[PDB]
Amino acid sequence: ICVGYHSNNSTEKVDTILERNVTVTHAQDILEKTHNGKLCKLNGIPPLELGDCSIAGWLLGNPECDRLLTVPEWSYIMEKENPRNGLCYPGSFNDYEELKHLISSVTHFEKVKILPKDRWTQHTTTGGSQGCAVFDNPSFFRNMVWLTKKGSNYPVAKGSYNNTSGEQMLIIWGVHHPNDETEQRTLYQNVGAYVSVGTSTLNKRSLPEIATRPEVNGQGGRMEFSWTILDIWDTINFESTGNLIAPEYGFKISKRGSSGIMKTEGTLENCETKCQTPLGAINTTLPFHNIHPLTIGECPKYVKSERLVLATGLRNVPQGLFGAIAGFIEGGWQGMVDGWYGYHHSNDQGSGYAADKESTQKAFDGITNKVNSVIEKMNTQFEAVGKEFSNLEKRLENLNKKMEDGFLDVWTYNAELLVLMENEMTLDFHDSNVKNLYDKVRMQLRDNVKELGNGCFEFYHKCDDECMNSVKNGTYDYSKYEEESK
Amino acid sequence: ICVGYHSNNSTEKVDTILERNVTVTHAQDILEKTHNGKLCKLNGIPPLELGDCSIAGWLLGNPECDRLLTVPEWSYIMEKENPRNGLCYPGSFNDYEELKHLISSVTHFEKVKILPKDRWTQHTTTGGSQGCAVFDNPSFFRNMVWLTKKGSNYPVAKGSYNNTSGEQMLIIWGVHHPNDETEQRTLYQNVGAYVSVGTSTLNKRSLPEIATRPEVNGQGGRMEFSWTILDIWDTINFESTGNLIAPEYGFKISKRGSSGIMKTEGTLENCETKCQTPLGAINTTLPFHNIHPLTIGECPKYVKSERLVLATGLRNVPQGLFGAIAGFIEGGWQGMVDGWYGYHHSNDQGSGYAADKESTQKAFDGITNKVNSVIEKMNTQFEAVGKEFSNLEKRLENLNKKMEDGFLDVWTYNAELLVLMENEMTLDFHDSNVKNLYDKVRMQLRDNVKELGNGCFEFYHKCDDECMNSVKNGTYDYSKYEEESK
Amino acid sequence: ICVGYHSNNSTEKVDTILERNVTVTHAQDILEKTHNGKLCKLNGIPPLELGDCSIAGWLLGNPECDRLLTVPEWSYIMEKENPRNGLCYPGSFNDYEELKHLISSVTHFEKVKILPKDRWTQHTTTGGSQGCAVFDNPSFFRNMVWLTKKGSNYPVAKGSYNNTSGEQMLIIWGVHHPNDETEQRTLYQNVGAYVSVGTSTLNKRSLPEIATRPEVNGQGGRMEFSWTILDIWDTINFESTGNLIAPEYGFKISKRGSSGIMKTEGTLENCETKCQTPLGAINTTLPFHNIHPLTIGECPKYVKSERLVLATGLRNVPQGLFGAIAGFIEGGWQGMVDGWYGYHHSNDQGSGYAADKESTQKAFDGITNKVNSVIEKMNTQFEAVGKEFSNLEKRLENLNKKMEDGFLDVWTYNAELLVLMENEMTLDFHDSNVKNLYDKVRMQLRDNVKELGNGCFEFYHKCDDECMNSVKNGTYDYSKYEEESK
Ligand SMILES: CC(=O)N[C@H]1[C@H]([C@H](O)[C@H](O)CO)O[C@@](OC[C@H]2O[C@@H](O)[C@H](O)[C@@H](O)[C@H]2O)(C(=O)O)C[C@@H]1O
Ligand SMILES: CC(=O)N[C@H]1[C@H]([C@H](O)[C@H](O)CO)O[C@@](O)(C(=O)O)C[C@@H]1O
Repeated sequence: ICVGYHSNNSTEKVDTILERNVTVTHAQDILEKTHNGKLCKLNGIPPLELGDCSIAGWLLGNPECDRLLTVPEWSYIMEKENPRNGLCYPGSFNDYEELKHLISSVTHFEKVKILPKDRWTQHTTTGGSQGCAVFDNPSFFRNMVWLTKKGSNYPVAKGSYNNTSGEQMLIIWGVHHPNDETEQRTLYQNVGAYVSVGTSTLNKRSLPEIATRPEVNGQGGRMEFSWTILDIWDTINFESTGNLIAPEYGFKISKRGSSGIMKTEGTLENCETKCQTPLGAINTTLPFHNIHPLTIGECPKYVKSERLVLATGLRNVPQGLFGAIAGFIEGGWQGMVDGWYGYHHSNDQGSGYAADKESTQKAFDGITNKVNSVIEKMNTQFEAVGKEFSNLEKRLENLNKKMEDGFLDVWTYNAELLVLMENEMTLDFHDSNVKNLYDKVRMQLRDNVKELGNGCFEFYHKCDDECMNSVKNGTYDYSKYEEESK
Repeated sequence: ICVGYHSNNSTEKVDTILERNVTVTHAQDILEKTHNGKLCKLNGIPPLELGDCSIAGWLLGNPECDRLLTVPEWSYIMEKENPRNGLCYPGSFNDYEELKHLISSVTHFEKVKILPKDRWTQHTTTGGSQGCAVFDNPSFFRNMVWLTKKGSNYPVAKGSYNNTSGEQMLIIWGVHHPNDETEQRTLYQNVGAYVSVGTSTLNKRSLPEIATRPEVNGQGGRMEFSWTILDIWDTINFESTGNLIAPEYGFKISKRGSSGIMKTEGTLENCETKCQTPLGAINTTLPFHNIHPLTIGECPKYVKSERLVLATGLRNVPQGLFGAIAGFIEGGWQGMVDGWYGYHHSNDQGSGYAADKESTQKAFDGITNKVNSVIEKMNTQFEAVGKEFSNLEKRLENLNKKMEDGFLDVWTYNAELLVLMENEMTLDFHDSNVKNLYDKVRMQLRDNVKELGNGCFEFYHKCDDECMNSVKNGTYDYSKYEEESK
Repeated sequence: ICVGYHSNNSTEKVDTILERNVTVTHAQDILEKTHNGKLCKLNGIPPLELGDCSIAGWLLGNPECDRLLTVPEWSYIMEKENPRNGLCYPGSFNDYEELKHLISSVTHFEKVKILPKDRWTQHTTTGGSQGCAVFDNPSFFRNMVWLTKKGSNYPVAKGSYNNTSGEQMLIIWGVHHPNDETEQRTLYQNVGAYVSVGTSTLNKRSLPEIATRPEVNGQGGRMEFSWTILDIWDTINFESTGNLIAPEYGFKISKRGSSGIMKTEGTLENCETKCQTPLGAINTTLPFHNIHPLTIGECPKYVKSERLVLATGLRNVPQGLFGAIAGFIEGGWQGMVDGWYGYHHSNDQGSGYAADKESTQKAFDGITNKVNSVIEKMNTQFEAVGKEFSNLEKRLENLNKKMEDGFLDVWTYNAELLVLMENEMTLDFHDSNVKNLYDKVRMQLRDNVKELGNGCFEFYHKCDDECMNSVKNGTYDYSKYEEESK
């Protein structure tokens, strides 16, 4: 009777702590390495495609952004790195990032007219500019209304809206900053004009800040936009003696989470995924991927490693810690192919290989739970990785980068070793299953047979195909074949 | 002589990497799961109970916050999620969070009169409002002084204080923003009024920003409060031609650490703990708890897991890697109950179970250090977990959340596996202690006895209760009982 | 034949999760602890040497920072803790820390006369102060002009530079806050001065913020500085009806990456490191360290642990899990000193110890990869650890601290255990290599010899120095010496 272990036509390599590229009977890849290649829906809900527009361009209504389709509900937003179509009329947007973050995800998001354009009878509401040229005549942000002096009188401008819409509302307004004192008068008549907005929480009065600036889109003026959320049943009151760029529309909101803005140059083509990547979608179950850090969804703890393969089987020797495998049992049996560990008897009747399915199961059973624990215990939530920072937020942006890298180095190390260890342990586990079988036999037979020391036992008597089957059976009978020596 | 291992009436389960809910002789819970249920002192030092007041309401002296007891020294602050009693007169508070954070912990904190109310002889110092109604007449923040024009003259208001108090001082001031031009004149006479504060480090001049706003507490006006720390021996100079809401009191400070603000709806009832939780106090020593993230004190690395139990004993088989346990030694001995591993002899004199205390000690010794290392090596400092962010600090707040979650996923995984591994290792350790004893015997006896293969040895001679005791004794005598074939 | 193991008069005590102190043969170090004391260079480049000058003292031209060596490159920047000479003339610097981080690494840095001082014809260009005394006449930051009135007039000041340098150019202007209205008319002859700076991306007005404040350097006034970065073929623009402090010089700035600022009081010493410290230059390849947390560059991780003793050789007790070492083979052989494991034969010819180099190699081979994996798999990038936060950025600064500590506790724990485990495993590995050799022999000899049970075998026949050599040879011959029983 001979003790030995499965061998086979496997070429797969695992790494251990003591040795690299070790060939094993069977392994398992826990690192997803491949992506869809296309941008797709995230839980059925599509993203908001902005093409070459920017969030500011979109919400203000830059005439170049007219051609947009806005599903009242989106899961993520796709914005180019540097959109062409932003503020067509030059200027700035206040707390822009905080707004970008706020409108990460919506459910839903619907535009409503709050201060109808033609209700400004005491003022001119037609001013446009080359900056926002259409076909190509002076035009302006579709959602905003440029109040100018009527004839030669800019009366107190007054507007107000009560949020009876049922959901919080995003409202944006502007303040124009002209090139010189005369442009100021030419447009709004009186200097020392002001724009004053007011809600239960907001209080702000703006005076036009004038300065000689270069030409951006042939404009020296500047429009400084600001925004607020109008709480439900709250009212917002505008009042201006000139220089205000009032809104015509408000935006009904309705959050329920916190997604993110994906920066890509692509264009969704309708697929799916619990996880989307700036490079393509991921379809997987493995505790790790290495595609891209800035994922959006429920994602396999992105690690910085080229591969992660767990040893499940034993070292594959052709022909350890416990001596059996690639040890005193010099080699493996290509012949045995119904299990990992087994016997091979030379009887009165041929034979013959037979795997000990019982101990091969306890191994397949265990090694399975090892693979699963390594996976199933990984924690996974919904998260958007990439955020936005202004040019004067370098430190904050860096703090955030160092934080991401920090967790990247940790999850990499951790995973990279959990593979090394655990392979060194999976292997020595098999080696211990074999040398454990070599003893389940030796300790049944005892002196009824001689121990060849190559894994084989030579019987000091006769063993029919019913005695052999009894040793594997786990039930021998030493108190019988005992009297039967030499 | 028979080799075997302890078994007993244990029902406790541990998990390993290869198998779940494995029954073991003895385990150990490292995860604290239960809390005090009440809010208590933290190192003897009590918190600051705010009830339904807010930090702004408290420090400004909202008349509704009059009924407060302020132990000059606190360890943490208890603030409702949304206090009723904040700024009774509507408005805003600048850098409010940065102030909340600053006054996390004090040692001590004492109020001093810095600009006595009645020293404003050239101005009216009695203006109140329905917003801050008392009994219920127009009133105002107890700690602030509302300067209004006297008769019909608002002379230059001038006040100043030199910090001779010995410790840094928190000082708050306001600027009122009226509804219209006339309210402005009605109150402070001259328009274009200003408020200018000055120290060695502070420099600020404010002009009232006016706008038509809705009514909050029946008020259209707004008071915008700001604050500074007055360094020791430095002086602060107020100067106003109207609109100023000067302080009457300053606040002596004195930090020495950085605690936090606990957001609860409870009310301390005098107990203790090195660790308090929004849900109750924790009394423990275990490396982990799962009660609540936002703890205050020195806290067991809060993990997101339902249980963490370490295997200390061996697999409990009634009636492995090394073959002994639940292997060739088919089962355990309910009979043996003075150790983990032992013998059982059938002699000329009854018998009888006897644990090998020596090897049972080396096991109890080792397994103890495993449990301790897992615990004692956990790093633990003082930390407050929850901080505050403004409505325009969404990103910052999210960055901070993703950071906490990040470490939560790590400490969870780490602990969750350290249990799996280390149980798979604690068990195979026992199995190796047994099969190691089976050899400490077999290798003494050799051919002087036969090896039954069930764990038992059958003597090829006589072994009195002094020979048996000699095998356990570790000192046999093969060169004696040798003469007696068989 | 005896199959004991190596040893030596060593008192190196390693650590395991079961045993506190474990005197062992060979151990390794992984926690580099030593550094120059030289502030060196990073990848070849020098720091910016600053002296008792602050980064603003410098750029502004505080005339105490003449005594300086400014260099067209830097990998970081050495700055004193509390520099001596910064703003001679008291003030504020807007977005200061957001600028420091910007210029913390550059390539290059060039100052260029951009706005010659004379060509201000209409104004005075020779304002100065004893706030800023040189020898010691009145003076002023030697890069700034305090435009004041000429005659009784302050004509509108207008400055313009269309950046033609080809490099982006950081430009810094300032704004004076006179002690009171009349000093204001004294210096600038008209309140309602405003200072307007505008570019393609920046637009700012600002008005004197006069307050009655204390003296800093006997100075009541304050100067407030604010910067920007004028892009290629853009053009910044000035306009002030008073109060401007203008640049005379911008700076060419070419960046390629991040970096930090090192708060030390030393001097760079011409040399080399790849990872700096406020207390010296680390050079190593180990995965960890514990010099200083505030590192700049490619460094090993910083863990809060005293000693990282690994393990590189069996346990020690000259005269485990596998029974051999400090077990049935009672002790080790001072005598054997050409390997870890070996034989010792008493033959017809003396003898004699001989290490089994083959199995001693597989051990030296493996244990090497364990040490290397533990090291070589540590991830290491370039990083500056310490950043700067304003006094009103307490929360942000704390968020960043808790983040560093967070990763410190993790890398400490992780490393602290990886040592415990892995030592418990290195040791039991040796113990398994021995008891594995004891079987490579026993299983060759079988009954041809008796098994003394102390590690030794006694031959039931004759074994010349060619038979002994054959057992170690791995090739015995049981089918020969079989004839010579008892
Ligand atoms: C110091 C002082 O003047 N206190 C007043 C207060 C303030 O002037 C006002 O709150 C600033 O906005 O006004 C009080 O009455 C406000 C009152 O105004 C009338 O025009 C109107 O009829 C009322 O509906 C109401 O708005 C106040 O209590 O707030 C009086 C208070 O003494
Ligand atoms: C440009 C100018 O007029 N500088 C003068 C300043 C300023 O008037 C004040 O500092 C304004 O705060 O005051 C001095 O006493 C000073 O600095 O020694 C005299 C100096 O010549």
